Amino acid sequence: GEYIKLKVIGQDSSEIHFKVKMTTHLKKLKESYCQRQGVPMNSLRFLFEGQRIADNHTPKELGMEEEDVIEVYQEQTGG
Amino acid sequence: AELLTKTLPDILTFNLDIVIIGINPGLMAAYKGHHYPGPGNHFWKCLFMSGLSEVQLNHMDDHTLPGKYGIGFTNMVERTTPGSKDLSSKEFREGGRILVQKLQKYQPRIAVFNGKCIYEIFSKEVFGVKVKNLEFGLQPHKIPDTETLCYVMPSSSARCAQFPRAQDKVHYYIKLKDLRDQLKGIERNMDVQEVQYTFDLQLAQEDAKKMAVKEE
Ligand SMILES: [Cl-]
Ligand SMILES: [Cl-]
Ligand SMILES: [Cl-]
Ligand SMILES: [Mg+2]
Ligand SMILES: [Mg+2]
Ligand SMILES: [Mg+2]
Ligand SMILES: [Mg+2]
Ligand SMILES: [Mg+2]
Ligand code: NA
Repeated sequence: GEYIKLKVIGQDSSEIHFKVKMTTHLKKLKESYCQRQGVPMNSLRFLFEGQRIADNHTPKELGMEEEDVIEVYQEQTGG
Repeated sequence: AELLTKTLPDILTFNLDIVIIGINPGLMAAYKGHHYPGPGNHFWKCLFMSGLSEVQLNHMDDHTLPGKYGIGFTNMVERTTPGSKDLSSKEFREGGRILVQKLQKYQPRIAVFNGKCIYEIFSKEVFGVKVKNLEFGLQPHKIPDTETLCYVMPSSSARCAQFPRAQDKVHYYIKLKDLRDQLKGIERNMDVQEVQYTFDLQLAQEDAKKMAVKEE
């Protein structure tokens, strides 16, 4: 299928680009992100233009396109 | 024995996919007799964060890497000593000969250089070439007379100025894993693929400092 490049921005201004398949559950993205960042899956929430991303949302379902940005926030105060 | 006389037994075998190569044994590594003992090093954290290891391991697990992960360890120079980035040309050159000899014997799929510094030294003393515009990742040259690839990653030592935290370096461990899988024909889940990592240096340094202050 087709893929798009998404930019995931954290509160430390770190920006991580991922090539993602349009029809895949973003659970994989969130999981990949949390592990590479070294934090629990439940310690972060991922937002796409105001909408929180569910594990079973896909880029196509959310209307995401090339270069779109996903913002990540902590569920709890600084470590 | 006094610390500067100690050496660090390498961990090598045949059929390895990866051999982590540093300049020489770090002080804590030589002291404890294990590779990359933290907290002044990000190797073990990056190893888990990139998915190269199934669980979070530490230096005391180094012996299990060949068998369970196809990963081994050695260094350019066996002599322990700080300021190893500026050892003599002759010591580096001789260490390089010995290193290439071991690589030609064990034939690991990928020689992974822990930092641009060591690869620059290796290229100069082994290839006889001062590399220009050295990039991280895969290099075009193989270990002399072998099919062993050369892969360069950011130094795992916490002293690395360009990348303050483990998360600022893990990107290349992830890319190394992707390459490794490719070589072994391991099915790669192309649904998600990390292609780039950029960050704010100053906020990273400050973050690294804070976490370092938090006593567990
Ligand atoms: Cl000493
Ligand atoms: Cl450790
Ligand atoms: Cl480096
Ligand atoms: Mg869909
Ligand atoms: Mg579905
Ligand atoms: Mg739009
Ligand atoms: Mg090593
Ligand atoms: Mg990184
Ligand atoms: Na969810």
